[PDB]
Amino acid sequence: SLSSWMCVEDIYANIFIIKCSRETEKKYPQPKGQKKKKIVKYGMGGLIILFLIAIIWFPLLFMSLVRSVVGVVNQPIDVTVTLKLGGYEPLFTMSAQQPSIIPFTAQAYEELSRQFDPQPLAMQFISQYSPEDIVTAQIEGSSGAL
Amino acid sequence: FIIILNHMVTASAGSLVLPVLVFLWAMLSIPRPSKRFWMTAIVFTEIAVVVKYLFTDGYIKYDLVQLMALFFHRSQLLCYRPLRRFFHDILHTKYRAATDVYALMFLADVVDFIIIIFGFWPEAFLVMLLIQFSTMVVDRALYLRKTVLGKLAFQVALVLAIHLWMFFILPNVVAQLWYFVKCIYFALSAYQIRCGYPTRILGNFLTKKYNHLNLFLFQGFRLVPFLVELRAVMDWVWTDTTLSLSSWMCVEDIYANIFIIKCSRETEKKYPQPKGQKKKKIVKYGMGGLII
Amino acid sequence: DKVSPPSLGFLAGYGIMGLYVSIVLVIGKFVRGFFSEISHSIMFEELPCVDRILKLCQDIFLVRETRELELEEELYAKLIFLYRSPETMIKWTREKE
Amino acid sequence: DKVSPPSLGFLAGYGIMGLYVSIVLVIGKFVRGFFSEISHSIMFEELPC
Amino acid sequence: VDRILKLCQDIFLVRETRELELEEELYAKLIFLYRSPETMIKWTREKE
Amino acid sequence: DHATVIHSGDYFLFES
Ligand SMILES: CCCCCCCC/C=C\CCCCCCCC(=O)O[C@@H](COC(=O)CCCCCCCCCCCCCCCCC)COP(=O)(O)OCCN
Ligand SMILES: CCCCCCCC/C=C\CCCCCCCC(=O)O[C@@H](COC(=O)CCCCCCCCCCCCCCCCC)COP(=O)(O)OCCN
Repeated sequence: SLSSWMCVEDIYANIFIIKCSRETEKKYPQPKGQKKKKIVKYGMGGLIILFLIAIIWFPLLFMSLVRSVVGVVNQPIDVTVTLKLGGYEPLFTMSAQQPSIIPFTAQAYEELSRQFDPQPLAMQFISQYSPEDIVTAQIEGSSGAL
Repeated sequence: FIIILNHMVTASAGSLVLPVLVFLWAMLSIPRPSKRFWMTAIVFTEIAVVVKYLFTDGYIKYDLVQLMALFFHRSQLLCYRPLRRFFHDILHTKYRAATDVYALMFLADVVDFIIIIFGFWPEAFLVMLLIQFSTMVVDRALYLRKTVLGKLAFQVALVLAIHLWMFFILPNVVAQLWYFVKCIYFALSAYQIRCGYPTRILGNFLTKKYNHLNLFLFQGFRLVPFLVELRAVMDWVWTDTTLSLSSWMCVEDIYANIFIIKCSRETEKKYPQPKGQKKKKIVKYGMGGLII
Repeated sequence: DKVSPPSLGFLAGYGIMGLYVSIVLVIGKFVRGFFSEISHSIMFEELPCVDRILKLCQDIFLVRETRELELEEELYAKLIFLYRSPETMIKWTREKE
Repeated sequence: DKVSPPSLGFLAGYGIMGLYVSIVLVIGKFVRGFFSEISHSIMFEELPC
Repeated sequence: VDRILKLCQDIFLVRETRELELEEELYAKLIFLYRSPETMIKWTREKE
Repeated sequence: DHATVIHSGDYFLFES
């Protein structure tokens, strides 16, 4: 049948592998009572040990490597400001666009640091941002609309 | 204890000298730490007091305890080229009652491993984990090959390295512990370099008594993923054998299973059960219940 | 505030931490396979001289070629009764020196 | 440019290619189970009466 | 399982004192107990 | 030879 066919084929595969090994040990005999050479041991064993470390630590390492990335400075393109009295049409509307939007120079950042040096909570906040993350929108004081 | 506790609190670079010297001059001296160790410690602690005085609020409180503890010792110890020579003694002495403290040197290393992992709060953690693992492997090698000179060198290296890396490069309750537990490792290691390895070092540790605790610890150690396998290969590489790896690992399996049967045969001789007695309902409902 | 666009952000979350642990467990049991019950197959893998069995296995094949299928059945019976009696394999597989 | 909204886009990426390979390997070892050591249980499965 | 525990512990003693010729001869006994199901029913019987 | 010592056990060793 098939069960029996496959049991004859398994016996043959394993009897072959034993036969091959019996031959090699007749062509290259080893003396009685001779320690296995250190090189063989350190080679085979070494690889196995390494594989185990690389199945535990390495996965974690690679995931943590992925986590070493950056963030992007998304400065505003437009800073739209409106002053509205109650229900009525806005009194003032201005759109500070690219030129009016000026990123902080290192000097403007040092000036901010100086101005807020007396407030430790303000310095703790300022120190979270780069000079590129802080922008001055120079909003023109005349309404850009009638 | 106090010299090491000072370095955990102050964490400077002045309070690093004495902990290094404890682990590499005091604990590795065969007869007893000499006068010169104790006098060095007294003089150094006095200096640091003066120096810090001549320069915050907290500065000289722990150093007062230190100095007074070192002068207490002196009172008890009074009521009752050189480098080569020092090393020679350690390597070849005659006052070496031999002991085996590998079991425990290892438990300290396990506990550390756990601290690093559990309290991971990252490249730092990653590198440190590998370091701890690699020290454990080297330790096994020097145990199985029985080298005291190798253990001396490993101690010297590790003491200096950890005391520098963790106190300059790397910089915290987690790291404060890691340090205490690694200090216990350096102490136990020094006992072994001073006492010497025994004659019969091979064997297991939990397979000496055939009780019930032993069975449950053996079986538990087998469950940790990878431990059983790494032990086997490591012991093969370093012990001198005529067998291969296939055959080494077949002798180690026969032994594990013959142990487990032996433990169970013992329990059933100490606590016999009558012929023809039904298994009690509680046992059944407990085991079965959980499975369901 | 700085915005953040990752490329390999599929490996994120505590579900990914749990996944890792589970992988280790599975691989662990696979490795145990090679180191656990290797004493149960010593009877069928430590045979001293495997030559007389190689002749039976190669004679089943010759018979299949020349289509004399009655002898395929009788030679299958010998192979199955060697592997069903552990002590007749220690007679057939001994080093005849 | 044309925009693109897939519905079954969970099967995308080279991670999905690697996943496929791994599945094959696992199933492969499972099938081997049936064809490998079937000679070790002949004593307990070929009983005449 | 007591007589097998003695063979397994004697392989270990020989490895300690480095008399590696007897490690080979004692491995041969352990391998021929596990290769003959009926010599294990003689070695592992309760000697009462 | 090593492999003729490993593979040479008989039923006489497991005797008395
Ligand atoms: C014209 C009719 C002539 C005779 C027809 C019936 C004779 C052959 C009967 C089997 C063929 C028809 C059934 C098809 C299903 C095949 C499996 C089966 O036999 O059906 C049964 C197996 O039980 C039997 O063996 C009863 C005999 C029926 C099949 C006999 C074929 C050879 C008999 C010895 C081998 C045992 C089964 C091996 C077959 C598959 C091996 C991978 C289902 O276990 P399974 O494998 O699913 O478990 C795998 C679960 N993971
Ligand atoms: C200076 C030269 C001195 C002699 C060199 C050759 C003697 C040793 C030969 C093996 C070492 C060199 C080959 C490295 C590959 C190691 C595996 C191997 O032997 O290569 C073969 C195994 O076949 C052989 O055993 C042929 C003998 C070569 C190795 C002999 C070592 C001991 C022999 C008895 C054990 C059998 C294999 C055990 C080795 C690994 C056990 C986990 C590959 O099956 P594997 O395991 O990959 O299947 C796992 C698949 N999942």
